[PDB]
Amino acid sequence: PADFVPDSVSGMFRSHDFSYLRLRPDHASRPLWISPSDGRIILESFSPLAEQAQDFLVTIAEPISRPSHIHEYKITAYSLYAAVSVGLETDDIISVLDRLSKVPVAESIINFIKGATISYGKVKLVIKHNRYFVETTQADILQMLLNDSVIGPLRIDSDHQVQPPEDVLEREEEDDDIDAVHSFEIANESVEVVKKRCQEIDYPVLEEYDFRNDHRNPDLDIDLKPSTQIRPYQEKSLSKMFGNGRARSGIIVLPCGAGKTLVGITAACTIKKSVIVLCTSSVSVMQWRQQFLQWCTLQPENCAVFTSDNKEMFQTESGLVVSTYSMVANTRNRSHDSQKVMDFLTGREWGFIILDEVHVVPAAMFRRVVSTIAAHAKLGLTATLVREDDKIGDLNFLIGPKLYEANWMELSQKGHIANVQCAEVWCPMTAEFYQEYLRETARKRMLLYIMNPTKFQACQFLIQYHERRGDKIIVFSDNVYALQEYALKMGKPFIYGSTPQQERMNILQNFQYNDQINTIFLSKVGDTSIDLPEATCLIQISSHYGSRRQEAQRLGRILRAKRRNDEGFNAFFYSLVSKDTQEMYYSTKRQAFLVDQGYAFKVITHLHGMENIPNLAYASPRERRELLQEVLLKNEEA
DNA sequence: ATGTACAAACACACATCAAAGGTTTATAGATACATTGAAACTTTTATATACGCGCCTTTTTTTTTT
Repeated sequence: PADFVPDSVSGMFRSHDFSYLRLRPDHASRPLWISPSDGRIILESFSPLAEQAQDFLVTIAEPISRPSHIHEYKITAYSLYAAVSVGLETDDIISVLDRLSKVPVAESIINFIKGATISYGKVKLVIKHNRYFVETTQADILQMLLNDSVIGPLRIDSDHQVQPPEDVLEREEEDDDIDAVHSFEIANESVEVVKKRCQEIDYPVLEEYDFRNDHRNPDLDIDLKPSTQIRPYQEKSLSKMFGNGRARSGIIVLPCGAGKTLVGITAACTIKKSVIVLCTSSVSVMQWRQQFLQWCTLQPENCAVFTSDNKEMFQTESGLVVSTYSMVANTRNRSHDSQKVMDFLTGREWGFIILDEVHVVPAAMFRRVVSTIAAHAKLGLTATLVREDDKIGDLNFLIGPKLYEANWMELSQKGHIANVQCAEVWCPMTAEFYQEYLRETARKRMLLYIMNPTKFQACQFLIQYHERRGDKIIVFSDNVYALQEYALKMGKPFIYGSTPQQERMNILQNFQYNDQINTIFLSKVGDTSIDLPEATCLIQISSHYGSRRQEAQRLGRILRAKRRNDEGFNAFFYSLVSKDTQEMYYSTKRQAFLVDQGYAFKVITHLHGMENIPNLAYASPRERRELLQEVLLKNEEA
């Protein structure tokens, strides 16, 4: 509602029917011919020079970049919406498609492309010279201010004001769209629904949140601080929040943890206003304050963070703020002095708000921040946008769709993010558990899946292989119930939820730079803390449907957060896939976007040498049939 | 429809901190011997003088067995 779904929907514009091709225009003109109606991308015989052409292709659709002449392409509806930042000559892309009119030129698609170039940069929501107003700016969304009632009748005929930009400032459209068809000064009351009304009245309107163009502020408790540096993937995001008129903001999809505070530093530094920051959990947040927050540009003293047990200095500093949603994303609240903090900052006209990895966060709890801050601008930072909660209003119509993707196979040609060759070992199955798996019921069937004799024979082989060629391991699995049994039946450490803080320390200290106790297991809450800077030998064993997304996201921090820049980087991933079992199809459906990312995958049902393992307990299958007798228990508890 | 493993509050059961105190003992006060050198102390005598007292020495009296 306030936000819009439009941030997780790539792979579109595929305009082609049972008779798509028109009289091949590019048939004669063969310098370049992408799939037009689709928006697909394909080179032409009068034109093979590719590498420099990365950017032009970046404007449209999805490639196949292990393609030879070129990679693939596609149309994208909101994709043109993103392109407005440059906002170049619209027909030029069509003019570029002029040669690329491969079939008879799909003017309809071209119009669709002209349409594909309709919204972004054609935004419409008024603003005024140190205030906000009820007008509109570009053709794509112009009326998204003027004809309105929360933007038009919620646009107030006030003439013009920077100093007069405050009383109203039908709430602060300080982040209004492109502005000023006759712009009626914006008010102070009711856009918390406008953001909902927007797509409700479906205005593809390009929000704009300025750098100094709202003098409801003698611009407030920030200031520019640029000390930072840049790896090859920054600047676009930074200038991505400028546009036309006055500045703006948006949403960006990233493998996070890359000093994303630093990019957060800039835009906040570049508005000098009131801003707050948010992260998941005192479980999660502390990987932020002090190894990647001070090599940067901020003074050492200001901010406060709040848990009323992990509390700070509140009622104290005029400067900026930082908190957690789930803290107040709920009627959860520890010390009523929280409501000594709650009321203002909630009610406070924050210039900007920072939300981070809201991906897992549900509307059923995510709407609180929507109902909490309503800051004049917002930060969009999560893991993945194609989702399971693909529901109606994603945070876009609040902030925007994804602004910057990542880049993996050919920009990382500046910085190698950990060359991957994924492995899935296709271990067959025995009916012995499986027979009563044919007798099972609700997901307590899946426990039987965990009862596979094959995992063991391979499990050590993985440990053996890794150390037979001598590189240490990081493993992935689930369902601790017996997976914990696996651990100290693997000769390897056990890790489990519902665990005291004390014991968490003994895991790493005489363990990291040592070279002997070189194996690890993972829980379902421990993954919410950290992964080692070591052992990119990545082995999946056990997972679970739906979690697949975050499970796949869970795999992310290992490699992408790594940045070392060697020649090859012979790194690999591995996984356990017990054959003839309920999940692998869903795992293939999980695999369905594995090499989507270009980070590839190779399969081995059996390698050269899996059986080389003589230390496996249950070497003969009667212990595996002893296992059957233990296999009963929990599934006889079940 | 439909509730379930999973992890955030939210106030609390759990491991920790800290004041108090018997007991031990160097550690020191005070202690009782251990040293020794040092000066305050002893001896002749004879010599008469003019004493006693006890002891040299002896005269007179005093007391058991055949």
